[PDB]
Amino acid sequence: AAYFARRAAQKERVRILYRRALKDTLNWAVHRHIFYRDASDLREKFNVNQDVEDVDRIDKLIAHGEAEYNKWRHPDPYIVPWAPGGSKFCRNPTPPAGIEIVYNYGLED
Amino acid sequence: GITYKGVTVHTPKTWHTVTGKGLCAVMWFWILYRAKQDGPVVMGWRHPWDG
Amino acid sequence: MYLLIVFLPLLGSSVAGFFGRFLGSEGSAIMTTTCVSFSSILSLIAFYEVALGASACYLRIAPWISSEMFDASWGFLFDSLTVVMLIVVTFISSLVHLYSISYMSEDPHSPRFMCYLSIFTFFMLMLVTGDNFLQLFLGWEGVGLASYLLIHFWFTRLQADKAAIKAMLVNRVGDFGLALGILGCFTLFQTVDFSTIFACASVPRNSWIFCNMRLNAISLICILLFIGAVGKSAQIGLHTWLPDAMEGPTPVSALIHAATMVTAGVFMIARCSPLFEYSPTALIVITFAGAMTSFLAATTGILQNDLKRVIAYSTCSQLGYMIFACGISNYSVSVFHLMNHAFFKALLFLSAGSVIHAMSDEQDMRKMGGLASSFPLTYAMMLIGSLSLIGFPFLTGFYSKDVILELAYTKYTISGNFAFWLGSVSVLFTSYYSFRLLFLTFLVPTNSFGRDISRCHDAPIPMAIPLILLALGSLFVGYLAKDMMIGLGTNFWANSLLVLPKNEILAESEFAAPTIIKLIPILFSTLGAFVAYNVNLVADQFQRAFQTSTFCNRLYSFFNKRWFFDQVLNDFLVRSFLRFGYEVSFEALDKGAIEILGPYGISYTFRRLAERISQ
Amino acid sequence: RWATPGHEERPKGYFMNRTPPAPGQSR
Amino acid sequence: SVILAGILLKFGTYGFLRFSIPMFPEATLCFTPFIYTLSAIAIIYTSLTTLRQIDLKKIIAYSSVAHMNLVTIGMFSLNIQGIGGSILLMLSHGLVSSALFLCVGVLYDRHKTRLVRYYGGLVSTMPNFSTIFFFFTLANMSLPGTSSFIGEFLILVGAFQRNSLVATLAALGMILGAAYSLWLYNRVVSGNLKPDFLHKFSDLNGREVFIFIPFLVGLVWMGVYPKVFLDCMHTSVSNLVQHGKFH
Amino acid sequence: PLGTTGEFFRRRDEWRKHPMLSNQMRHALPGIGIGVGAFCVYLVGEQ
Amino acid sequence: GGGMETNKNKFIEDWGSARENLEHNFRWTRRNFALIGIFGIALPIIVYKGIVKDFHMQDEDAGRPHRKFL
Amino acid sequence: GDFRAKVWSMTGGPNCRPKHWRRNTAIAMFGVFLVCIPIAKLSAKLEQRPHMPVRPIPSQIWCKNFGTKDDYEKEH
Amino acid sequence: DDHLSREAVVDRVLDVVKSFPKVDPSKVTPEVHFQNDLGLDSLDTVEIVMAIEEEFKLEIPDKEADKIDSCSLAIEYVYNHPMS
Amino acid sequence: KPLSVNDELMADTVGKYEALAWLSGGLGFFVGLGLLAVLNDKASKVPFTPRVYPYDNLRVELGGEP
Ligand SMILES: CCCCCCCCCCCCCCCCCC(=O)O[C@@H](COC(=O)CCCCCCCCCCCCCCC)COP(=O)(O)OCC[N+](C)(C)C
Ligand SMILES: CCCCCCCCCCCC(=O)SCCNC(=O)CCNC(=O)[C@H](O)C(C)(C)COP(=O)(O)O
Repeated sequence: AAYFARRAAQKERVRILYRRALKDTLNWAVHRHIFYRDASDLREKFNVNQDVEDVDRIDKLIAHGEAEYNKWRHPDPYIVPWAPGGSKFCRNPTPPAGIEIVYNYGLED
Repeated sequence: GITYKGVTVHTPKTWHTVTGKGLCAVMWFWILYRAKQDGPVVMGWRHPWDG
Repeated sequence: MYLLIVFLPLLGSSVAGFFGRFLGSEGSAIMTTTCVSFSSILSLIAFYEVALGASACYLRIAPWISSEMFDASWGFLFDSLTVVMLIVVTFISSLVHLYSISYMSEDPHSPRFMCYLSIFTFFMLMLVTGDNFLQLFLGWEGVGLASYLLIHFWFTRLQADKAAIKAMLVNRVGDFGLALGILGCFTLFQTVDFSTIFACASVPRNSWIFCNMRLNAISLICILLFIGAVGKSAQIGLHTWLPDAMEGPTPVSALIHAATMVTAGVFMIARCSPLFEYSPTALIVITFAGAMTSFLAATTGILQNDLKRVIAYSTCSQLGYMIFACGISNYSVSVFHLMNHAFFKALLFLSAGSVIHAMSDEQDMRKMGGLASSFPLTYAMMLIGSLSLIGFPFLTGFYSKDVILELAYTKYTISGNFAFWLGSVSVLFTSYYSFRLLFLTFLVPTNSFGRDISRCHDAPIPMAIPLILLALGSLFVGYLAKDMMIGLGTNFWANSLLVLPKNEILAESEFAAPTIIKLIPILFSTLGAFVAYNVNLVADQFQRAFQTSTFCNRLYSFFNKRWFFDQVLNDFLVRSFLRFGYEVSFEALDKGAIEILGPYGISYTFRRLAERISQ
Repeated sequence: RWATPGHEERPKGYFMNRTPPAPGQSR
Repeated sequence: SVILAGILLKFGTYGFLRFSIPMFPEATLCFTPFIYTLSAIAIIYTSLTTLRQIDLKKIIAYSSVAHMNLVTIGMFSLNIQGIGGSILLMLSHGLVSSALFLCVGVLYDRHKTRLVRYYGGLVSTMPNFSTIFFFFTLANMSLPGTSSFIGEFLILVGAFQRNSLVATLAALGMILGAAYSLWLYNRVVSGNLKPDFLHKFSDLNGREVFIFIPFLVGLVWMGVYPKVFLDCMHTSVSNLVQHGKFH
Repeated sequence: PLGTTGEFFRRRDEWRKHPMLSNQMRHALPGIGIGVGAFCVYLVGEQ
Repeated sequence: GGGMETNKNKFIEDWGSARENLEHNFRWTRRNFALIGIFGIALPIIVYKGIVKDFHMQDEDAGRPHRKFL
Repeated sequence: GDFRAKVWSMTGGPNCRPKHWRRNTAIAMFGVFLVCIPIAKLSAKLEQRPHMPVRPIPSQIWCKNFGTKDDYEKEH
Repeated sequence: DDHLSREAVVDRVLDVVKSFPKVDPSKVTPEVHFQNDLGLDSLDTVEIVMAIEEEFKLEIPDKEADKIDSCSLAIEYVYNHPMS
Repeated sequence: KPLSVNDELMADTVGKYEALAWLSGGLGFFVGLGLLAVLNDKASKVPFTPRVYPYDNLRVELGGEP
């Protein structure tokens, strides 16, 4: 089970870390002309560590990578305006369905 | 509307470009005209008539 | 004709909010725009008649509160100071109303937005045209209510509601300070009217007993009033509400927070000048607070990436400038800079909103660039606004900020030097972030997405007429009004503003100082522009320092997160008070402690006592 | 936008949430 | 609840005005700091405990204790601003508070619940109720142009003349009063709807619209022209201010 | 433009070189030429 | 679903009942004793001393002797 | 949505656009004009100008309290 | 103001995946697997998903961002999303 | 999932005390600048004598004894 789950879960954590690091790198380097070299170096950080095959040393590397990312992360990331946490989120939302309004609620007899 | 690679940029109407250029030109001409009148005063080269 | 100036916005709001179902999204806009525009033209005749004709009008309708001597009637006072605020507030309100006709073209609930704008304008007019301290307070708190209503105009959002409630809490502390000041005014002079208080503001030289302390009567009142001014104008003590209040619509930002309701504190200080002049201790506090606010906003606004938030810190810096310009006991220059800023900051907000609306509501400068060719008009307009803001020579922002700085230089006192230093550094910082905003949004290579560029449309007619009018204002109004307001020996203000002969340094501000001092703002602006260009347009982008230096990252976080005010103030005051509400007052004082010694906690021993009577 | 007649013939929702009475009758 | 808060809470203050403040002028002066101490902490404690309540009728019921303890500061000030301004607060409170319990009664009759958690987004389904509820929210938080502000401010100017410290402590009452009053309105009225909990709505009927009308008229009429009520009392409250005094 | 990641992202941004978006420093100062020309005409004509 | 009555939740209802049945939740620990003996026994004394001293200092400023507030 | 068309609000609701908003708009102006007449007439009566204007101002056409309070020693 | 058709989505997504240096654009079917039909590195799948994200201006939550491992799934995700 | 008892009130890279220390340093910058302004003593370096007004510093026109 470890050969399919205990090792493959790290193969997904590394994808998550790469995604978050790439987004943060684009956030820090505002201009697109500068983001290219930064992203290339960022992947070179991962691409050099592909030589490992034993779990005894990779796991602490992932822990250290998460620790590093958690402290160089951008204080104010970029969020799409209509995405959750954005500026346009819940501006004019579609009203919920199934809600009905009754008439003549309080009428004597 | 000009398409380079899929994306297109709608060309602005003549009214907007003309108005923007006119306002910018008015600002520059006003700045230079004021610099002609009381430019020496702020530089301290000459008082209006104080001395 | 003068009651029409105040009540046309009220009638427009009362029509567009009560009968908006019959007028729709167009009739409700027409009613409010027409009413506010007619009020604006009436304010123009009021300026031609009172300020230029030198004949003030005093109008009392009916008594409001009539105690033994607590008389605060329904009085309106139109003098030189009031009329300037009228022609600013109502003109900006009419332009914002015209702007919102095209801005709120697809929003469903447009009529309620215009009703809120009209009621806000009505409250601001009641504020500025206030004869008493209570009508002034009436407007002073109605303006806060209107701002709160407009901030969460999109009630579905959660951030809007949080920002609105924070704004209300800060304005409530300010209102508490103002109420204490008003109570102090009545205890001394036994009146709240401005004429009697300003006439008798020199005789009292006694001391009070305030909160187990013996203080000066006038100084305490002036400090308490300045607390309210700080609350409303977003000064050093209470300013966190203003940057967060940008969650509202852009026209709300342009009127509610740029031109008006932030200048309410400055207007109240300038109007109460015949009282603040006799408390020299309060002027030191005002100067210190203004200098601190200007420098702090300038430092905070240089690293923001949100387009709307950068401009809010510019407004905070300008308000700080006005505040410590009032602190040098030069109120004419303060009102002059107020009127100047109400043009090139409303223009900045309107142009930024025009950019945002066309960019599918994209507010991040990191995701816009190369918009100069696509948006010619709005780029030119923001260029004009930024050049006025930084204080470009021979422009609206040059005739007031430079005068304020040179006046601060010639105030040879301990408080004046501090203000001069902070206001000098703030010029460099203001130039830096203004030019960064101009560069990133318009001149850098494009960083936006394909969809935003494809759906682009410049400002249509209803969103361009107010822009063009504000551009003409920000070009010429400063020069036109330079002579009448900050001239030597001018009688334009008449009795509106009082400056004692002892603390009058306007003449020495012009010819008593080296010409270098008169050129410091220009040199600092040029330095800031050069720094912004060299860090944005062309640079190796050494941001790797921000990724390798721990101090640099924390330093970047310090300026970005509003000097760690919101985080620290929340945890140490708001969370503490929330715990103080439940864990003690509700949990121990009245939960069971009264119960256990009350009627059933231990008093139910009668069950263990009545049953024993069988013995 | 400023010339086209509106679509909502009568305001949405009844006033006080009461259905209008029978035609030719009164509340 | 309208009877209990509208009138039954006005017996204590009326009893003080009629049988205590005059029959013992000397005893009232000696116990003035005692009443100021109890009322100052009651305003602070109750307006703070209100924030951590979850029942709709248990929040407004805590908005009366702070308001009614602000009245006893006014009565014991023993001046025209204090005693005269304390009467307007009770008339205002008798209308503002009793109108708020009508608003809660409207919500309870339709949806048999009172927890604030179940309520939200009513601004989109009950707009007339939201407009009426907001107006009495403004009155409860001492807004000028409402009958509460006239009484609230007249009490403050009546106590500042006697003790600046007690007028300072009582002034934080409107700081906290404006906190929960709007924060309750944001929860109940503003926000998103919750169709999982409750989905059927009905705005105010003919009775509810008509019932709130005298409260709306009688709250601004006292709030913009309180001279009608004030001039009927000054001859009677001035003889109350001095009884043992002869100078 | 260096590395497999940089090459990919650079190749995706080939639309950013659109003529209306490529160079904007040429339009940094909109009406400087017309303003300077009008001012020169005014200056020469006065004498 | 032809009823306006709320679909009450067990978690919310139980939480509200627990928050309203807090009368029987004291254990008389040192935290409660210290809390009720400080913020219920000392703050009123501090406030009362504040008003009494304010009256005393008002009295001495006018030259009148202190008033016996007891 | 589907249910917001069954909710009556004074403001009008989302995207309100009555068929006869042109006629209603014209009536609303006339109503505002009619209520503004007594306000203007009231204002011209209770307004006081202690100082004569430098130049003939338009308010001298209707207002009559110009230079009246100059004898402030006998004010009530 | 009208959501683009599915084939229009297919054009843009296939253009994005085609414009990659490591891939071979000889055969790029809408029904392909990144780690089974094109033979790429595990990491560069994240880059392609991102480039799809800004290309349509949509933010995929990080949880199922890595779930997109085939061109078929990507098209379906960027189609059933209404705000795109 | 029973609700929490305090279920009515609900800058991640910093802690409350660390950010308070940063704020204290930022405000100490202002305090130190104020102390420097005091140390400068600009009052003794004024280049002009205090302005003197006629008619005994405008005593009558400022509300003085006639
Ligand atoms: C009391 C002194 C201060 C007075 C200040 C007045 C400021 C306004 C106070 C009330 C504002 C309304 C806020 C509560 C209701 C929240 C919004 C609402 O639902 O109101 C309705 C009703 O419209 C109104 O807001 C009417 C109230 C404001 C208009 C009346 C104000 C008249 C002028 C103010 C008072 C005049 C004197 C003020 C000076 C003393 C509008 O609904 P819609 O915009 O169509 O969208 C809702 C969605 N759905 C349609 C689906 C339900
Ligand atoms: C804000 C900060 C920015 C980011 C800063 C840097 C953060 C991370 C720093 C540390 C990064 C590392 O070295 S650690 C992350 C990677 N470490 C390794 O050891 C890679 C070993 N290879 C594998 O795990 C698999 O092969 C796999 C990669 C799944 C390929 O899947 P395939 O089996 O199909 O080929």
